[PDB]
Amino acid sequence: DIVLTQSPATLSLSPGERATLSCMTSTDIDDDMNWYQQKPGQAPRLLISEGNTLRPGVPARFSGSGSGTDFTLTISSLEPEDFAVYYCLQSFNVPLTFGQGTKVEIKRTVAAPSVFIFPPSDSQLKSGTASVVCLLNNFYPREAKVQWKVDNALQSGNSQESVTEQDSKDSTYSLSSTLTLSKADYEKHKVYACEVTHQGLSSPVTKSFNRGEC
Amino acid sequence: SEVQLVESGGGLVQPGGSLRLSCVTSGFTFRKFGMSWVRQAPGKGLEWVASISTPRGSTTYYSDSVKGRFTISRDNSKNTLYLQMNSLRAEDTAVYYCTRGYSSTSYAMDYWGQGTLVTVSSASTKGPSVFPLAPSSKSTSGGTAALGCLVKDYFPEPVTVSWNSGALTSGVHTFPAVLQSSGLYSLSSVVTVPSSSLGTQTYICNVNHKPSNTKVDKKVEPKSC
Amino acid sequence: KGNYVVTTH
Repeated sequence: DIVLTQSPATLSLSPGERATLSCMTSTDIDDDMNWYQQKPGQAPRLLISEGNTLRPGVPARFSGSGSGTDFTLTISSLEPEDFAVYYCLQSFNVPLTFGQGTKVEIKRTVAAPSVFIFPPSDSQLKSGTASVVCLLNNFYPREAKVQWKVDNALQSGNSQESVTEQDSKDSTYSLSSTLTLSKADYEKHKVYACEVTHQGLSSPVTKSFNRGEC
Repeated sequence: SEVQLVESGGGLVQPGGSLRLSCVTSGFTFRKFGMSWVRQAPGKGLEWVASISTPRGSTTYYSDSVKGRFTISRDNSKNTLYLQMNSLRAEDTAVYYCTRGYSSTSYAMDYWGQGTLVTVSSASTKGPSVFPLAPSSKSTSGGTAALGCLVKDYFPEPVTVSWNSGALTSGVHTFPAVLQSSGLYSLSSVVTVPSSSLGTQTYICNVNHKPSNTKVDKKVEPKSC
Repeated sequence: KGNYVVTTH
């Protein structure tokens, strides 16, 4: 099966700037490369078909180039509607295979998150489980590391993260991390902490609570 | 768009079970085009599933992931494409798109349907528990506080969350749901508000999980002490 | 040359 490798996975740019998206293939596929745009909640749209053929109705600022093993989609000057995910697809052989996508996102100045930690509620604990939540609010860029510590011990394998789409007004992200423990495990520890690393923070920020505190 | 592809037949199914998807097309001469199914798992990219030849559909292609389990077919007199899906597995959960091959010699897709969601799970319908994410007692004087609701252990998607019956929208972040190892979903919704408001303004998260008829309004307030 | 057929006959 032919592997399509799209890079960069995230392209961070401002309206008006030139976007260059790359797709490399694991073998020579002649000119059978196709490019799609997809917005959240919508079906993909074909932009360029085999032979770097611009589809009717697609704006002239989109163009494909390359053949063989190295393909490029260029957007000559980004419009606001162009921030979206883009996929490449080879149609040389079956199985038809896609790249993993490139997200073209809005670049803005660095914004550090505000960080908040929340203990499990008494009503949850009454139920047999404890979820501890850490919020990272309104940050940019996307890269953010959240490390849970319980009595200073680094946790692994017992948290899950979720992230919002870029905010329509301020172009930031927000993120939640949830640490899940049994009630019994939760109750045999004292200090719960969330440590956040983000390039907007000159050193990592920790928010914490002690079990039994107001 | 003059070309329309409308999928149907999706839904919930148990592992091991079967579904048959249909796609009814309009706006082109169906028998003249090759067709494919392509799927997109939650939060993931596109993945080709199967393709079928034109006109009769004698010639068919499958991904290794589905070969032997899924069958693509067509009925030209009804402008309809089918996908018979047998021996379904959790990892088959995805939006399934009907797609048209753009040329007489390529399955590369031009037009796509809106998609139909197929969810493969052994979980039973269950409403969420809603727990407060109470604002910190150390919320900054004259500054900004955060509070929220954790909406835990429900199935299937979706849940909706509003604040103060939709009156509070500024500063709200409702996160995508996460599928837990239990097979149930959880998500959190948070909002930032003035610290100075915590003693006097009411903050209520309005949670609705229609599949279970669960409607919960949870007042989120500073924890007593 | 690709390994599949779209239009049959």
